[PDB]
Amino acid sequence: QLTVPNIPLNNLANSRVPAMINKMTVSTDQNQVVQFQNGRCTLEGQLLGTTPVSASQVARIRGKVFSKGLNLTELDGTPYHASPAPLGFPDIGACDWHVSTFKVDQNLSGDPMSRLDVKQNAPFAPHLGSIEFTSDQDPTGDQLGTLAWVSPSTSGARVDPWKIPSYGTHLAPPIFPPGFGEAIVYFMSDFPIVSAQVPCTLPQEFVSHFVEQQAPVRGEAALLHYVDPDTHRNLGEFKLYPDGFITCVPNTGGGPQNLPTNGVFVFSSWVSRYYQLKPV
Amino acid sequence: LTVPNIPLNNLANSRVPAMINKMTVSTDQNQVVQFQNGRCTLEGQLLGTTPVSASQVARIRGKVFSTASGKGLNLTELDGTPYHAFESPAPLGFPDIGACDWHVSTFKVDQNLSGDPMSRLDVKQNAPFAPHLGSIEFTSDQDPTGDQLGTLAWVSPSTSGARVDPWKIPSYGSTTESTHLAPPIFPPGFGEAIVYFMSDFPIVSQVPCTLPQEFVSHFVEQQAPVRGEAALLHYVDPDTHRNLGEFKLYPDGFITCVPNTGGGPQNLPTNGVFVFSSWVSRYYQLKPV
Ligand SMILES: CC(=O)N[C@@H]1[C@@H](O)[C@H](O[C@@H]2O[C@H](CO)[C@H](O)[C@H](O)[C@H]2O[C@@H]2O[C@@H](C)[C@@H](O)[C@@H](O)[C@@H]2O)[C@@H](CO)O[C@H]1O
Ligand SMILES: CC(=O)N[C@@H]1[C@@H](O)[C@H](O[C@@H]2O[C@H](CO)[C@H](O)[C@H](O)[C@H]2O[C@@H]2O[C@@H](C)[C@@H](O)[C@@H](O)[C@@H]2O)[C@@H](CO)O[C@H]1O
Repeated sequence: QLTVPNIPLNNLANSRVPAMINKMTVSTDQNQVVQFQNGRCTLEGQLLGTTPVSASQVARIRGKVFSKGLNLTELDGTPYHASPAPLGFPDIGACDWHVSTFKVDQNLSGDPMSRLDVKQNAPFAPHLGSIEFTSDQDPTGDQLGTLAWVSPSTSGARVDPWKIPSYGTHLAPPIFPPGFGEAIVYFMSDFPIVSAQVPCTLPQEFVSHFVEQQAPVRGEAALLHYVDPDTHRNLGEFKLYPDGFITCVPNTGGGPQNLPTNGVFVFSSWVSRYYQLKPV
Repeated sequence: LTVPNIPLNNLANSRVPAMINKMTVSTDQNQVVQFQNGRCTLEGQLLGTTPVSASQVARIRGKVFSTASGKGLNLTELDGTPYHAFESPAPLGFPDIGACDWHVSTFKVDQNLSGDPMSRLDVKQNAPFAPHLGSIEFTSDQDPTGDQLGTLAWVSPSTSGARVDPWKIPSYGSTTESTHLAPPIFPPGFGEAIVYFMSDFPIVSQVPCTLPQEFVSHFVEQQAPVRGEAALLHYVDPDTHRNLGEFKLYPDGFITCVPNTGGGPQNLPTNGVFVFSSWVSRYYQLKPV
């Protein structure tokens, strides 16, 4: 039978930035469509987009410096073959990235870190296997690192982390709010954004759970309960869809942002696509 | 009982935020370690400072304080809640790379950020380093204030010519002080050697751990009854399905093999999957690998 991880929300990682989840929310416009490329996995365990398996692959970049830019590789150094980008590549669109890297095969001295400042303008072509950067340091060779922070693409612009990059690209498809009155649940993390939290649609440990289990889909949606692990009380009903995202019906004026963050999702039963949830 | 059905190279280190790139045995196979992260019993009991998620590994959170002699952090758990000094050496996820300077990249939580949002906190493991009592001191070229959350970025020598040995752990107390350490892991005899999972990480002048992080969360998640003295695992090539070697997973939460003379698991491919085979006696005799 399908299961979801027996891990409380506050011990689950974001699948789009290296951070822990600290709350759930729904979008202000509950019809908003998203197309995240990380955190994407079907219930049967099919990875989509650039989604990697481990939380320590999320939003990291590796490549060989050319001088300047990176000729991208997979995170293990093996060749990237022109998926939208290497697995784990960040998907925070329409902003500058600031990526902290080190030289992998190097006897290191001094300060080993370089910060790569990356713009999402014309030379940003990760699908083709390269990006450009500027840096106040002097990185060379095989650089591996992690998205550290983001900032506006142009002066006065705002960063919207609900957007994805233009990779060129075999994108994971958009997610449309399904059914009637349902709102997609977004799992939020603090992250340093110059000029708001970063949303994702599955906690990272849910992605690896589905990859490991390869459970067959036996209905149109899976009803989950979000349970207090001490009193065992059901705190809310949620629907987990085969395409790999979760919805709720938010109480008017409220929603899952009002729930405690130490609850555990538990599979309850397979239900009909239009099963109508108790508002939360 | 199961272990993660995930290839080794897709598993995270439990002591630094990095992926595992190989296994090895220690050069002295009688060496005892006492890592505080990556520690969890097979029944799912976390030990030491070990957290559940790979994105909690080697992170620090606290509130900045200033005195006449400099700045520091009054530590919290990574979610900002009170630190459990009564039962742990430090907040869960706190780094356990001993006897070196740490360089930790942090940002101010709940701050409308402008300019460069990052601070690098340079931390020495000298006298004011008493994380168990709830504070550490740092120097920084930036001006961090308030609630800072961040991740160990790199490590360097404590003194000029010293050498960073990432097999060591910190001294968490200020004195005789009880710090609630996870106990040492002893090679269990009869030629068995502890298996160490290694990652690249920036060390000025690889980092081992004893469980991949996803094994820890797997054990916490299942709360599986331990039904024998050890669990026999096979390390299986996922493309050819061939058994590449036998390993033993002990209830206290570590893995051994018997390494071939001159060799060992460092000579195995790094994309295999561990698979539970059977519960066995603590003295189940392994074929060398
Ligand atoms: C008040 C003012 O003029 N501030 C300027 C900063 O906004 C500039 O930062 C840069 O801002 C652009 C957007 O217009 C873009 O976000 C750049 O990535 C960003 O530069 C980053 O942040 C800077 C503070 C530096 O740390 C730089 O190395 C980073 O790459 C800066 C830089 O142009 O000028 C200020 O005057
Ligand atoms: C002597 C040499 O070849 N290089 C020196 C660096 O090793 C020094 O860095 C500092 O080294 C001490 C060890 O005695 C300790 O590891 C400090 O943490 C380390 O400082 C870090 O690295 C420095 C290079 C700076 O980037 C500093 O901001 C970091 O915090 C430096 C110290 O200025 O002197 C070099 O000559």
